[PDB]
Amino acid sequence: IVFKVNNQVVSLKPEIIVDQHEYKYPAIKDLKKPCITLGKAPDLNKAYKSVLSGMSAAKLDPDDVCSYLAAAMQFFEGTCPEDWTSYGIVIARKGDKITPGSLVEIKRTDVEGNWALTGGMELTRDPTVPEHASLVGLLLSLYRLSKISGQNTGNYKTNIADRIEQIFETAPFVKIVEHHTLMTTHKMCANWSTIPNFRFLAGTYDMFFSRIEHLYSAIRVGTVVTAYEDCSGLVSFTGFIKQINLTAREAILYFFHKNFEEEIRRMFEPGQETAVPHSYFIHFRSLGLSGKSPYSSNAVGHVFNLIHFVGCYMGQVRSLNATVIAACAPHEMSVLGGYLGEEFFGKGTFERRFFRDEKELQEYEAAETRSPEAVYTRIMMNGGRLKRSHIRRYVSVSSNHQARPNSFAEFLNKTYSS
Amino acid sequence: IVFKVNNQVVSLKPEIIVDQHEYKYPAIKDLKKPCITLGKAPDLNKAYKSVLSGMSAAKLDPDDVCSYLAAAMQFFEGTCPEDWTSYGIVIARKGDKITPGSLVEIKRTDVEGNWALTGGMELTRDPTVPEHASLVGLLLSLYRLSKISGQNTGNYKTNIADRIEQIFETAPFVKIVEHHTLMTTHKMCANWSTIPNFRFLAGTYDMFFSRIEHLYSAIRVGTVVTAYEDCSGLVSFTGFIKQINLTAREAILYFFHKNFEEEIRRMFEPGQETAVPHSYFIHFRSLGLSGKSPYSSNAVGHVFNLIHFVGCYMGQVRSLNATVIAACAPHEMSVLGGYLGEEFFGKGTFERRFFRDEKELQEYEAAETRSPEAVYTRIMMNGGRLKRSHIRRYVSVSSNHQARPNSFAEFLNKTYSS
Amino acid sequence: KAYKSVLSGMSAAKLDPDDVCSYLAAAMQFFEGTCPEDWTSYGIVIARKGDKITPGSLVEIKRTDVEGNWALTGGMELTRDPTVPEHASLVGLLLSLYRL
Repeated sequence: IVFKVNNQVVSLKPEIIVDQHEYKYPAIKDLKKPCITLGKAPDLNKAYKSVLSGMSAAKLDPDDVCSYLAAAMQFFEGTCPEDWTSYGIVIARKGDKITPGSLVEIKRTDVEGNWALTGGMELTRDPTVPEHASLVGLLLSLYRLSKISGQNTGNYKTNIADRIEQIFETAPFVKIVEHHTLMTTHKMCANWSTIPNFRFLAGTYDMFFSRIEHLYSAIRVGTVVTAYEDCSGLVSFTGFIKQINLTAREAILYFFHKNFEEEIRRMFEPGQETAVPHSYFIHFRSLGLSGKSPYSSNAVGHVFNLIHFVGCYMGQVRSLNATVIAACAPHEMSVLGGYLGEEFFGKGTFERRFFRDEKELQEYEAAETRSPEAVYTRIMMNGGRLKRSHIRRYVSVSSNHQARPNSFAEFLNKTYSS
Repeated sequence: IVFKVNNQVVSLKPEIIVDQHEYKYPAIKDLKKPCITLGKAPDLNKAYKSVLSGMSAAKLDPDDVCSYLAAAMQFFEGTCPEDWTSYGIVIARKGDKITPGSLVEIKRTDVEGNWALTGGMELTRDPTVPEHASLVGLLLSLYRLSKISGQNTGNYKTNIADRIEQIFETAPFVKIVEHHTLMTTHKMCANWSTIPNFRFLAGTYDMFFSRIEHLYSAIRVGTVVTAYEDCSGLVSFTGFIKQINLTAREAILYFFHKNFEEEIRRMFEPGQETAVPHSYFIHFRSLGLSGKSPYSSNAVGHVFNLIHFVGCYMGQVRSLNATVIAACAPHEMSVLGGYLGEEFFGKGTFERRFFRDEKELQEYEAAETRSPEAVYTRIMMNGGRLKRSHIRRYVSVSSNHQARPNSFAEFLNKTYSS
Repeated sequence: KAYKSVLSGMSAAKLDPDDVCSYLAAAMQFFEGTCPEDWTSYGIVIARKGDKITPGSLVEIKRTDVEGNWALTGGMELTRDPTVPEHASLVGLLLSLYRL
């Protein structure tokens, strides 16, 4: 922090700025299944009638709903196709029938829930399992609706809600809430996503349904959002590698900036089961074993910006509508993204791979170029400045697109428009 | 100050203009926490029922509301994660639970509050902590809403208030008011932001919740405005360096003007803990000890204008909507900003940082220009006159934007339009 | 405080019988006057000429250590402590409910 200002005599002043985060990682050393604390065990059918009436009445108690969802986990059971171990060995083994309760630890206290029958809706007999499944799915789907809040998302929320309702009103599920009840409860239950126990249970359900196929696997439609939650950065990177046809290692070579270093270390920390198909990691944020995610689009802001800027240059709609992380030097990211997209748009690395004869193969072996070094030199020659063609492509993509409020498309349009 | 005029003889006249501002800095030399006086501790049940009736009836008493919040701030307690030292006060010890009351001293007075009931409510029993916290948040949110008042605010005030209602009607908070009750009280509390004690406590709450995570941390939505309040110049400087991807020191070198000197010294004056993350500095304006902020946009106007002018050149929407400081030579700032924006727009400093094998670093180690000097020379060559291309860029940005009343966008459109 | 509670309850059209009764018994001290002549109600000297008496002086009221809720339910606009008339007007309106 060196600086010199000149008054009548020369004076020196230092600058001061503050930035720091924690970024705790998910792997657990104690090997203790995620734990949630809930109330006294529910009265079976009585908890079902209270919450269903509450649904039609759009009044629900969070603690009671959580206890009902924990009890309903015993209803859903399936045989495990393969032996299952995540972090400390999971108990599930090949061919073993399991419940969702087996995946996480649920802790119950002496205090009993209100289980009140707020709605005038009445059920003469004890409910059947499908009815229970239909309610569990409808309750879980509120979580998804709670997450999808934002500008101009009204018609879209209703469309997903209608899809949710038709799934749970048709077999193997039975219609228990008629129509439009799901939207009205969501109006009163818009911030239910913030509730920790509700998120914990949704993640548990999604983990169980992903591994074990079930008749009521359609319940996952509410809980799909829990998978890879707050890991968009990592998710964007893995797609970027696949779309670009790079080996991931090679892809990092193209990241020519000092800022990427911290992010690359952040997302690739060892010991986290980023490498296991059905591990706790996929639902780590939803489950208790989490912190602010080091894999979020903000935690890896520069890499995320670069990825979608390249995506925009290649016309990837997902990138066009993703929201840019404004803090992480988007302009520099766009320039580098411009060059990388130029390299990757409309070009492929093709080589003859299939031959009629081994001799033919050997002859082909006896016999402008895509490399990180070539790209870096090209950037260096133009002084780290975008080419006119980069700008034209960017503008052509952005303008012929319905630019969303804070999307990359909007950033491109506002930035390069003449 | 010499002037000579000839009116049938030689005449000498002096010219005098007045220009002085105190710009006092926040002092922690007294080693005493900030203090306010308030009325006698209210009846827990009566204060809650009175304010709730008042809210539905849009009638609120400021001294009564302030004492109730001061009573409820004792309820909020949490453990301190790490050792917490203010600038001259040891505010906390690591592993010691603390309250907002531990942050600042409030002195009670023999004057009792009226706690009168404006309309009838259903509640007849003593209130629980959640109810108390839900009301505290709704009351604190009025402060943000009064600040939000201004000349063309569409329905932005209404939507932000709707969010506040949702926060405090969902768990861990309990719903105490029907929807839109906050909007009606806000109409009566449009200038509630001016009240000093209400300002002081809102800052106290925000500081406490920022250091210590709490179940009721969502109360910060009202008090978030107190953070870095009236320090927009400093905040704009920090964003400018990060977006521009330069170090604070390197960035100030490009500021080629005499006027900047006083402002730079003023905002980087030593003895203020800007670098400390949870220092008193972050909420100093809300608590007190500063009649006028030296880090306010007006105090550091020349810097402020140059920063957003560069942002407009780069198409940053925040800069486009920021209100220009007319006094601090905006035209001259815009010219420097055109050149500075020219240097930083569409250009990035790229270096290879990732290589395949350890051997590759040594190979890469074996070996226009972005510098303050090059820009300064480029300006001197054009004699301090904006290039035509600079004017076009400014014009292209302003015309394709919904220019707000006194915004930088409006200044650009009005200044350079043919 | 009791006057404010019952007045709010009156306005809220919801009244708690126990607090209403305690308020009326408490308010009995406000109404006092000298007895014109010697008073023998039923072999008991309730009053003597020139002796100041209240409704409380006629019947002994037993108060238990247990206190009532005296809660605020309805709209009461008094920002100040109530005056004696104010006390008497409420006592009359409450007592008139019996006749209704």
